[PDB]
Amino acid sequence: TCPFYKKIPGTGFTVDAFQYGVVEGCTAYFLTHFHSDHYAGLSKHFTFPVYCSEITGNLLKNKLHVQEQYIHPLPLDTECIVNGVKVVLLDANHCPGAVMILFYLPNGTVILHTGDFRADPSMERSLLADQKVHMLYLDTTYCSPEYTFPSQQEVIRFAINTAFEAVTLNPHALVVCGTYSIGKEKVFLAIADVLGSKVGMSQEKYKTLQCLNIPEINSLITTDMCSSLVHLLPMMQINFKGLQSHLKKCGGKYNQILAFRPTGWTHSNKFTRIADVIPQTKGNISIYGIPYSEHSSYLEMKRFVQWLKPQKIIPTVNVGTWKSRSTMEKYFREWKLEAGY
Ligand code: NI
Repeated sequence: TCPFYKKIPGTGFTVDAFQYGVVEGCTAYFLTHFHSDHYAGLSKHFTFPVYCSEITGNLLKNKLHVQEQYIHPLPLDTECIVNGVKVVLLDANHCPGAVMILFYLPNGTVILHTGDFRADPSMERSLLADQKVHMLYLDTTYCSPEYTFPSQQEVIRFAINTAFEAVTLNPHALVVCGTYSIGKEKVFLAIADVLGSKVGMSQEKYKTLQCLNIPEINSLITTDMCSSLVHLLPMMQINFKGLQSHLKKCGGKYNQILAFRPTGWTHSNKFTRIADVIPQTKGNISIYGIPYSEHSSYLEMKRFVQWLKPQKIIPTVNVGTWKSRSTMEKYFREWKLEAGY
């Protein structure tokens, strides 16, 4: 049964609600982004209208085989009418094709559903600037002040400089980057660019990347692993056993692996600066965990909310425990008192 926080009152609409069977009263199913916790339940047999971005639509058709007649892609930053309700899709600064959704209810209420997002000051000059929002359905993944991490730009700077140093000292080192879903493509693209290499990967992952409208992508990626010195592997294989095994398969082309695990936040964030991060090493293999986030830090989230001044906030993440819910409600009240809305 669909939870209440995936239902948009006053409409026939649901958001990221594909694992509940047929939802009673739902005339259109929105999907914010192609991540499995959100698409769970979609397949080639789905026969209700799905509304999403162009990129999300390419992935539904090619990866999940949803039939084309049920996929309704919408342009960003454009007022559209869906089942007689005005909507707009805005970039969520999450993974490729990820959106926030603005709904303009027939009765005058305006609702923003952030989907998954990384808040940024640039959002303060989208179409949000022009009107009031009554209700905010908010990605509260990291809604606690202990959650700090660097900018995506600092994290990429660290990774490029790390990789370029290692391979310049040893031309026979391989770089490996872990992945398990779309998102964080800049990690492996920026490293391959500094090394003058294409990124090599499985056919299934190459397929996924070909759905994403990234400019000049044929220039950046390949299925020929032998021609590449930056390889992508499933995240689960980014350990000493998995990497030893991979190095065996490269036929004595390489004699060292330097590997990256993009994570979200991890508790070493409370003690260490990005500049100071060090790998785990075993023999000729080193593994760096780097805090490349595609969700808001606590400070970014707070800044966004205090700018938007919504009348009601509905969390969409961390809602399963009373202690979580109570924690988040306390911060929302502080924010409101500090800012005066
Ligand atoms: Ni996500």
